[PDB]
Amino acid sequence: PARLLIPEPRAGRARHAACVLLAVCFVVLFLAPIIRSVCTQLAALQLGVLLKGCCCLAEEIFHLHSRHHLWQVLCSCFPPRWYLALLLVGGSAYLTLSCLCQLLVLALGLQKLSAVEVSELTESSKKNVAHGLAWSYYIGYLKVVLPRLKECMEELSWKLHILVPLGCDIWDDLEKADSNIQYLADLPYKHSLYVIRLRPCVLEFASPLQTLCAMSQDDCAAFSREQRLEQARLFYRSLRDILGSSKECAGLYRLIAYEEFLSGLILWHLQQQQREEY
Amino acid sequence: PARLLIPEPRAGRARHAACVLLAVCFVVLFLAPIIRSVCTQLAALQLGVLLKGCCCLAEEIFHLHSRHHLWQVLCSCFPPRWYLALLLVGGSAYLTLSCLCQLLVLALGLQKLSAVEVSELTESSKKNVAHGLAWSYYIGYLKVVLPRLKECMEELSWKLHILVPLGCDIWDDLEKADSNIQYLADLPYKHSLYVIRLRPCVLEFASPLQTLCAMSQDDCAAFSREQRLEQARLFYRSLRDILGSSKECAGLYRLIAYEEFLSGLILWHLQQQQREEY
Repeated sequence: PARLLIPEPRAGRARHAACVLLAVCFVVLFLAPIIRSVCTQLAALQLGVLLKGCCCLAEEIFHLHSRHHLWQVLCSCFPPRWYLALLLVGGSAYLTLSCLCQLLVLALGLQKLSAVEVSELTESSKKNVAHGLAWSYYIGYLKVVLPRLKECMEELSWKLHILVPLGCDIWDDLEKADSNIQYLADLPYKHSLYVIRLRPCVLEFASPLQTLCAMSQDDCAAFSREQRLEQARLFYRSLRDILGSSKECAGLYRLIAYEEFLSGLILWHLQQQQREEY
Repeated sequence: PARLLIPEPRAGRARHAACVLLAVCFVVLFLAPIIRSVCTQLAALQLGVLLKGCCCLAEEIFHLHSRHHLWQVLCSCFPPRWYLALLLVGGSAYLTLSCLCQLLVLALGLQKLSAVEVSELTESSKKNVAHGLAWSYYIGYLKVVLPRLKECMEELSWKLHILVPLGCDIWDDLEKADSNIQYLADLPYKHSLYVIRLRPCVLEFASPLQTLCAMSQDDCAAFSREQRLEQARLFYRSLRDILGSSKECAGLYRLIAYEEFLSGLILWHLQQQQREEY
């Protein structure tokens, strides 16, 4: 037949190989004050973690109220091995040239990550659902529906509106959630023309958030609600970045993102589109 | 209304902040042989890249014929700044304790990546389409179709077969690509009972590979065919890992993966399932 050739997960034998190499070099060099030199060199390498944490703090200043709400900044900047660095610094002291060396290392950009590390981080994390969901929602639905919609609009004689809720409940129907929404008609693939008490609109939810609604409440695999929020924000970011560079879909859509009535937001978007027409 | 609070891409100001800190410490310490000490310390830090490359080679031994086909191993193990390390080693020499120190660093596992670096690698790469595609194909299609299929099979009086082609062409119809396939009937969401010259089967393609067929030939955004192959392999891996832990779908399916007649593979899978029934 044809035998399948798929890659497998990493067994993790580089760590044991480094351990064996360490034991061999340790026995060869073994065959009393040198451990002081070893520990001082070790603190000299570990001080770069502290300088990297300072630089990470300097970048993560701007996103306190938007991404970290103060403890979440300091918890996320340096790695959680916090008790190692200052302890080894105190063991070495009781130099500044080493700090200058670490700055020269980190500023130039010679710590390129290798291909195996990048591939390991790709195959490791399963929490990258947003990019695949955005590309599936763009290709499978939007690129076919969107060019025909202006033709359907001329046959009925605006642009499509996509709801992006960053919450959880999607099954709230638009006539059921919002009171002022009244259904009008279809366009021959559901397309529900609505009127809000008093403007007409073409409104639809974004489907794959229900996917994110199903990865949480079913709980056959592990997932959390803060992860749902982060993935929904990343999905909106990816769909915005794709459709901003959309070739044929330049003026057929307008994304509407919100969190938690509801119809006044739609009125503000319609008023902003009307003013943008002027 | 409600102002949106979405994160933005990183401006990249930590590098300039490290540069300013370097210039300040450089001016303060400035106010002739010390640069030899600096360069020797720099080679002492850069030797860990060489040891890390040796460990990466030791792990990437096992995947030559399966992932790298010999130059692709050595190109992928160490970072592409190869001319830096040996040159600085030669500039420092013309010690082994530093090698022992680097081994003690890399074996214990104190180089934890921070949260900001992990988030930067998540938001950076757009080539993680496989996990989102697999979860969309599992939730949106399989979890609803698969429990009703045995009821439809009893109403017609086996299990569903999913084709996973790792090639490119999906539009080859099963009566058109394979000659021995004959259509029989449906099951009231297309479900085409087939007979291969001479066994019956329930066969269907996997849909979202056409998504990967559309991200390549349209070419509105950049994508390559080797990336199509790697993403298809990752998609098959993710779908296999999900459906192996599928709760209700434990005996309703069998994935079939291949590359490039075609019907003999289906005969071998049916014969293996028949022998597994015995």
